[PDB]
Amino acid sequence: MRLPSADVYRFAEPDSEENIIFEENMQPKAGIPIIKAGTVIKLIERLTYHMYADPNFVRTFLTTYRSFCKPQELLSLIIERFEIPEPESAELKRFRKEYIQPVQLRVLNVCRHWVEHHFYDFERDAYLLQRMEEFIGTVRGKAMKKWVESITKIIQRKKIAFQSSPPTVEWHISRPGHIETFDLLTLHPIEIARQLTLLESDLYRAVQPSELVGSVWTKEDKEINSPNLLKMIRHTTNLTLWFEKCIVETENLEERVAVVSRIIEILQVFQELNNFNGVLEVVSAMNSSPVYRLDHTFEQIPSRQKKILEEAHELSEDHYKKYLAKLRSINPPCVPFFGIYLTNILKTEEGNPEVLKRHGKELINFSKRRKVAEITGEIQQYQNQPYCLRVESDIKRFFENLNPMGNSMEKEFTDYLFNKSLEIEPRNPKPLPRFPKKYSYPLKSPGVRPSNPR
Amino acid sequence: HMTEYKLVVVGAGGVGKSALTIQLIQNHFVDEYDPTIEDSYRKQVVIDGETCLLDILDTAGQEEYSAMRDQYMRTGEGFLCVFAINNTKSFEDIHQYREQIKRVKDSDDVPMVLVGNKCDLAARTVESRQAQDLARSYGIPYIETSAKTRQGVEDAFYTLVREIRQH
Ligand SMILES: *[C@@H]1CC(=O)N(CC)C1=O
Repeated sequence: MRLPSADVYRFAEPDSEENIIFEENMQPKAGIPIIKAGTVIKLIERLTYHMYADPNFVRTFLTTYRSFCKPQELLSLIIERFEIPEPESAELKRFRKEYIQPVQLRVLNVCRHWVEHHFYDFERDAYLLQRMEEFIGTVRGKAMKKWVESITKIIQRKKIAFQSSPPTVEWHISRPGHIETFDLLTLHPIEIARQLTLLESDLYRAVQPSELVGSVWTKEDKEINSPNLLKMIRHTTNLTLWFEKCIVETENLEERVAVVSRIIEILQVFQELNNFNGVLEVVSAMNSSPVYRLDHTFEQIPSRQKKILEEAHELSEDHYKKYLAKLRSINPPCVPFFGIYLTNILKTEEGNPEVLKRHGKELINFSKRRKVAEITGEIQQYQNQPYCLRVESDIKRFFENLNPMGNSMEKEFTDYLFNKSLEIEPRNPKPLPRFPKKYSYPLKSPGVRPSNPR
Repeated sequence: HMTEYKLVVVGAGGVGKSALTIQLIQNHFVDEYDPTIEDSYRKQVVIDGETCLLDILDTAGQEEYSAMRDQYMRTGEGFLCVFAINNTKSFEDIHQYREQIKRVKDSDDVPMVLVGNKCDLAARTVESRQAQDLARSYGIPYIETSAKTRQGVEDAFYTLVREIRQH
């Protein structure tokens, strides 16, 4: 098939080792080659290829392109790709049907996927949307009309911004509506875990790939670019610190044993719910410097609860080897531990070059971007399925407003927890003091089995 | 069975600290890294004629999970406390990282190395004398490395292993 001159149409330039390179394998399900690297012209040609549609490449590209191409520049490139001149008969009719119509259709599909899945580019740059609406308004053809109309309907929707019965809400000492008595030992341990799981699942689900691609949560504008991720992490830290505070502020040994034991029961329930964020919140508190050293407390914990904690701790051993296997074997709904994804995205981005060189020419390293999009894709697979649990508004609010640090800075609060630890269980050979009881209600747990049949 | 050393990288986020371990683990002519595999954090090496396995924990990206630092730190026998030579705040953060490690390990004498990392062409703000004086106040070695050239990377890790062997 005869194409126009590269002097009048940049995308007609033939493939070479200096402008596009591939991986040895093919896309598993489609039998399409895997692009390793190329110039932006070549990536844009393959993003809107005449021979076949490439939905994986479109998805990966639109998720990661901003590291090598600005939104404004990408729009210009796809507009340029669409405006195909005919070469300088049966050859022209073939070119119209086998090159122009397929390429034009592919750029409309890119526009559609762009506005549908990455509308934040348009929210952040009103002029980008002006150029998109204008471009789309100039598209003529009965073949294109249907796709054009759909893009317009998505833009208007984006501008204007299912199960059976859940289990019964569990109550212990605090009664419904008595928020003033709510605390670690007064709320039912099953319901603490459920409401934290609901909160933590919503926080996980709100994190978008725009908060992760480019390692933006580690950069100076992290508060602007990754607000949902940072909120999720800050809640997690907050709960770990609250668990540690509950423990070290219970000076009486018997009551502290009851506190630690209740936290291990919350952990057991997190494991039942596949709330791995919750599991690791607890494990982190138990391995903290102030808690870890409380041997007199851990000696009195029932053997079964010691074993529950040990198994949870083992999930993190050997660079999360057991956690990673268990998450692969799960079974949504679940709340994954986000930190592993963060480390994998950062090390993928920092550990691989942005550009590859071939015959003295710079090619965008697309495989690096593919690896990041695979991680973000794995995050997204766990964000679709909700939990079949009822929200309890007051318990929810109690966990949202927890603030164990108060007005203190991190070091100050952390030193205070450690000094409380040394006070309640002095460093050997100092004798173990006794302390008065602080809880006027019973310490006995109701256990982690529901109270009524579902 | 050859000796295995569990090393932990600690330091401020946002300043390219991950380059230290990545450069160590990747073959010197392989500009490539996949953190999602076991080989990504383990390396068999020979130090002073004795073959050993280095297991390196670098949680770069997880700095906001500040209540998980003790958990991660307690897995290590030896520590690389890393700062960026172009970021004074990262250097000023070292003191509290070292205090946490000592508290976690319950020891005033933990095998540790101070590492100053040069990872871009931004101006140096931490002079080698400032870092040498800090390392001497703690009684630990100071190693400077480059992310661009791999200079000092091996020396940083091998020095830590010598600190563990001589503990
Ligand atoms: C070296 C120092 C710095 O701030 N960076 C960016 C993350 C480096 O790579």
